Amino acid sequence: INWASGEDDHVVARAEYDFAAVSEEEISFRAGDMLNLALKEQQPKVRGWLLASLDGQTTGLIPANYVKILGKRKGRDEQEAAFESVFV
Repeated sequence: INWASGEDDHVVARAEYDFAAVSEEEISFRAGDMLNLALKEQQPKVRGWLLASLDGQTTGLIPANYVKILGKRKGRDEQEAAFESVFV
């Protein structure tokens, strides 16, 4: 999964809050953690969730409003905007 590793273009986000997964579909993270997100083109429609990776291999759902979207980064609506904007 090349967006997860950052081999492909991907979105980067910073967790605002701690989050413990309650199902296997979800991934845990801590406030301040950096995650890679699928591009909007690869995002599933699950109200209140986004597809992300903490570890660069494992993917799952995180609550959209538990992270700050920082922008699109090249592979080696305030939120809709941030998904198309460039990461510094």
